[PDB]
Amino acid sequence: ENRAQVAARQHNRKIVEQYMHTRGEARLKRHLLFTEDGVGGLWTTDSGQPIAIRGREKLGEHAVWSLQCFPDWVWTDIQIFETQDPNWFWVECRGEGAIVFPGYPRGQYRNHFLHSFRFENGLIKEQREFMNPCEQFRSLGIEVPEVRRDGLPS
Amino acid sequence: ENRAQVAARQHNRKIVEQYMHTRGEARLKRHLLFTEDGVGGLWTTDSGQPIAIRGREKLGEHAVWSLQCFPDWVWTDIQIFETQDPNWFWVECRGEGAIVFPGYPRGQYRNHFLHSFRFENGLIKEQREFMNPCEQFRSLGIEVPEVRRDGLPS
Ligand SMILES: O=C(c1ccc(OCCN2CCCCC2)cc1)c1c(-c2ccc(O)cc2)sc2cc(O)ccc12
Ligand SMILES: O=C(c1ccc(OCCN2CCCCC2)cc1)c1c(-c2ccc(O)cc2)sc2cc(O)ccc12
Repeated sequence: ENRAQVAARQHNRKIVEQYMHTRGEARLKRHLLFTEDGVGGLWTTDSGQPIAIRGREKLGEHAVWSLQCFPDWVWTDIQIFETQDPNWFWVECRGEGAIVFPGYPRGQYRNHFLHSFRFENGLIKEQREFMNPCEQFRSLGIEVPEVRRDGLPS
Repeated sequence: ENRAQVAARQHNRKIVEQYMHTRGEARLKRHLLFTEDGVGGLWTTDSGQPIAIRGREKLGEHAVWSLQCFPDWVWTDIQIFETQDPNWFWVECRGEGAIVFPGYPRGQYRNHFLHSFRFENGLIKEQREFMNPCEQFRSLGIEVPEVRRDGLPS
């Protein structure tokens, strides 16, 4: 059992590293790192509900959209965390690039991210990214509300 | 080396468990889980800058404010992740409780959280919590902006 777990963790880490380093046109093939029913998405949005992209066909379509709306995106400062579950990794990183959203001015978007990767049979079954949406609001020119801090100790 | 790493990870895990289960008046003593120069705080805020509380004395003072502002806070759905670093843990969980911020109506706040715990010599050197601030805005009656999604594939 231990040999199987160690083997799974070392392979899975290679997939996480490949995912994090996928840039440019190679993003069009990143759905091949997922299971056929694999899910990937953004868990932190304005609405409070995740934007989850389900299955390889939809994952490949999102990649096409992502090459237009995040054309030069890169992950930086990547720190990969293995866990006690050989099939579950976390990654802390930053991301940055142009943001080209329909109906908004072209901007520059930078944020801090956490990613969760869960594996099944050597491929990603579930990828989730978590960030602070206020920074994406700022990149799009959307006003961010401010919590009033006068009564809070500082 | 392996003996020392295994011992560190087992002890540190117990501290993470104790931290996550601390509620009520026991919150007043939770700063004793930190190093004298330990830091804890919220890394995801409206301003984009962390709210970091530095040093055991200030951590103890924030606990007094925390018991006023979040009088019945509970962490739920706790999943603790050990990592390859025996001194670094991540936690995925939910949190809920009344929110009683100065000058806002009393609310009920629920959110999903990620926590990072870094240890030094048996105590927490750095705790950081990450969430979606839009859910805290909702709990305070603050309007959340909406990204227009008409041009995005759905
Ligand atoms: O910026 C995004 C977004 C960014 C990345 C996403 O997923 C990243 C993970 N990735 C998805 C498939 C490929 C591999 C994993 C999802 C939404 C937002 C949106 C989006 C983008 C494209 C699309 O077709 C539908 C909705 S909508 C939105 C609202 C917000 O408040 C914040 C971000 C957003
Ligand atoms: O909700 C918080 C907040 C909550 C928890 C925080 O820290 C958590 C860690 N802390 C130290 C270690 C032990 C546990 C408490 C910090 C800010 C926000 C604020 C706060 C609360 C109390 C205070 O005295 C000063 C500022 S201000 C603010 C603005 C936002 O956009 C979001 C949250 C907030």
